[PDB]
Amino acid sequence: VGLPYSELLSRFFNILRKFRIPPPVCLRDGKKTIFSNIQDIAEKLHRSPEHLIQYLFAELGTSGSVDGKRLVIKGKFQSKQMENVLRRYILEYVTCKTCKSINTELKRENRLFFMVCKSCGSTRSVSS
Amino acid sequence: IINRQATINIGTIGHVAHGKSTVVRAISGVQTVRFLERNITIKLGYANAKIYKCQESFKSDKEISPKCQRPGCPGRYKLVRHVSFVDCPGHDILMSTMLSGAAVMDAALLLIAGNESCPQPQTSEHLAAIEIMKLKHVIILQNKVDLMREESALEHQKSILKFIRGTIADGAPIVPISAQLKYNIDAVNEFIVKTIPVPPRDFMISPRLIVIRSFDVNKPGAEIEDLKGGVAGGSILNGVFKLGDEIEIRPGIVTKDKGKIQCKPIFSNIVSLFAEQNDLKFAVPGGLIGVGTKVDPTLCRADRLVGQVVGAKGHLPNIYTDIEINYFLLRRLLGVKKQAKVRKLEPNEVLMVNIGSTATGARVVAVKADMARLQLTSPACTEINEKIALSRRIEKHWRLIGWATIKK
Repeated sequence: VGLPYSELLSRFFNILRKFRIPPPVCLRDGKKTIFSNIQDIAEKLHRSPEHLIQYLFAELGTSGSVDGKRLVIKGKFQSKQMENVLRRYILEYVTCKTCKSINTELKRENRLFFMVCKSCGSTRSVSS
Repeated sequence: IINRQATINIGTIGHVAHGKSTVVRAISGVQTVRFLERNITIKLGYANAKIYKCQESFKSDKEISPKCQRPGCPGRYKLVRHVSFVDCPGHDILMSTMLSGAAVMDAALLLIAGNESCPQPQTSEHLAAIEIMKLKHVIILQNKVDLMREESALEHQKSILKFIRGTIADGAPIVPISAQLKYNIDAVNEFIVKTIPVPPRDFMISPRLIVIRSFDVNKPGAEIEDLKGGVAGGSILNGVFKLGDEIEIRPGIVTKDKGKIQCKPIFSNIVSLFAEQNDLKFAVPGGLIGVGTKVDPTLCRADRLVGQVVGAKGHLPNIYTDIEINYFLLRRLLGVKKQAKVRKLEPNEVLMVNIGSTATGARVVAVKADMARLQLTSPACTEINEKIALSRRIEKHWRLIGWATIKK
């Protein structure tokens, strides 16, 4: 069978919709992981600071309290692995495969997070 | 609004690490359970899906929620049908579950992706199995066309066409779909509705229930005065199940912890049935329905009730501790993108065997040309007939050899 396919392809084609990363000037501060440029990252990429903390928690067994701009989280971890983590967050955690859009906002629809983009309107499932 | 239950069964099969469960979820609604005590037991996908069409053509009509406010229609949708999706993994090792699904299924869904090699063995094997177990309704689906250019997809399609020529199944629709976009599901629904003629089920032949997953549905820290029975999540092959039946579990469990295997089967009684959202009395076959039986929460755990069968008092499912398998060997080992010839069997070595619905490790006793005898460690049974697929140790993870038949 090779007749109802071209139309579908056409339809697919029709429905189709880095400088934004801030330079991080941070050296490997020991004992406790401290970040002062985290606020800027939160601002520019448009995301809540608590989400980043949650992500960090998910990644590694660290204990710390939230401080309002510069965070106090226990752990002697490297400046390049944090960078890698940030890169990962920028990539396969947020953004979209079909469109490379900037503005993504937080909405909750059952209990786990389902992030939405403001440029068009499409839902994606992120957990891993 | 009072909603009807499932009568027609739809199954989805493909290849490992491609994504099937996710696709199923996208098609349906709420997230599946499988893949400490709850949810996980054996790899399967279960969720409720709704067939409510709005006619006031093309492709777009269907939606996720019952309240429809997406394309441009204010009112309700007309009554068509309801479905509960059952998903089986497309692994060269996990085959018993697929086989089980096959007998049950009324509609089939096949998946091929454009990121690996073109000539495929596992898919072919699956097709052969389908052909064998009296099935004709097959639907071909395309997995991922997101980073692809323009011509590669076309080439792939051409290759597929070339491949499917000398086969039994011909009446097949080809739809290219996405899993994560949450669009292009209405078209699929439409296809499911239109192209397939709906078959009815008969309740005269002897009833069978195949439990793949075991559950304990309670709050973590349940009180003694209010205790619910152990729910057995099983797919029904044939025979309508109603409230008030004496159920038995077949294969038997190792209770002494010298080692004996000969013991009586375990009997249990139904408390309540869990289907769709609201509670129902009767259970229509074709789907994975939670049968709440009087079984302990301690008994249902992880690697003991994998593929244990359920039947009414005084029945015909056969108990096995030692299994008879008649194997047909292929020319060469298939699955690699290096190729090796199939060697003759060697005594006393651990290999994984798949019959009925069970996926468990076994030991080799005797060496022959066509037949084999194997000793089982964890509970296993054979239903009516069904095919066999063997998986052997070659390199780290288990690999396929071919197909087999059961004489008993």
